[PDB]
Amino acid sequence: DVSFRLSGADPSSYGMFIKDLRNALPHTEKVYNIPLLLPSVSGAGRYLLMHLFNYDGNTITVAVDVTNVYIMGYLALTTSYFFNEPAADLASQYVFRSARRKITLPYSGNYERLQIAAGKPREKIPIGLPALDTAISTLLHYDSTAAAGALLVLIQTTAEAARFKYIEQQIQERAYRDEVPSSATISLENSWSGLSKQIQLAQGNNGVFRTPTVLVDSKGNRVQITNVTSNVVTSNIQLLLNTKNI
Amino acid sequence: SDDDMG
Ligand SMILES: *[C@@H]1O[C@H](CO)[C@@H](O[C@@H]2O[C@H](CO)[C@@H](O)[C@H](O)[C@H]2NC(C)=O)[C@H](O)[C@H]1NC(C)=O
Repeated sequence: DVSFRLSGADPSSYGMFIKDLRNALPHTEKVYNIPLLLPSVSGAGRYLLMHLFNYDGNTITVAVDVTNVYIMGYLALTTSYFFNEPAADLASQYVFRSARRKITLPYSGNYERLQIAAGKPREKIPIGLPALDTAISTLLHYDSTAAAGALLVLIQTTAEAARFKYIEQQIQERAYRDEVPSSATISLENSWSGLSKQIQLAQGNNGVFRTPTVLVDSKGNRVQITNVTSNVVTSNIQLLLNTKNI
Repeated sequence: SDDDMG
């Protein structure tokens, strides 16, 4: 398992947690020096448990699919909560077996459904370590509407920061003050699947992408990534979604 | 690759 405590959290201990989370994810090989996640894992080995502690020392345990870093559900006291999706229901027969009751959330775990449930696009939800502390607190008392918003913060500050160094650094900048995500952060989250696939099929093609990826950079300037030589590939992306799962 | 805020 991996653990992160918000009491006394600084940019450095957050960094150690994101590092722990990355090499908790199994891989057999690397493509251009970036860990390639497995096509599949059978049984209870498919899931990683993250224990998160808010400032007051309350806790939730979050289950993460190691093949794609998707959050499946979480345990808050004696209640487990799982997204309304086939993947999360498969997950429920392996993790949080000892929960007194299991609730299925009224949405799936994808950004689009989470945003509808929240009443806000993630452009307008501040993120940071303070937000994460809030998110943990919101999740131990069921409320489906607040939970959607708390899950949008949790996903971005854990899973997305693991996938990209840039996003990890964004969250480190927001250690003591929340701020909405930059445009770059959002386009990165949105392009993970696309970038993963183009990096993988660039490898018999001299590092050249079959189809260019369109991103937005820091200054909000539109950019075209065409090959593995770009900074995004050499100095940003930390995990690749296997093309089998794309 | 880039950084701060937004
Ligand atoms: C890999 O990506 C880089 C960065 O986008 C490409 O850089 C361009 O290279 C061409 C020809 O060498 C120049 O005409 C452009 O001005 C360069 N663009 C920039 C922004 O500097 C590079 O060409 C790509 N590599 C390959 C093999 O296509």
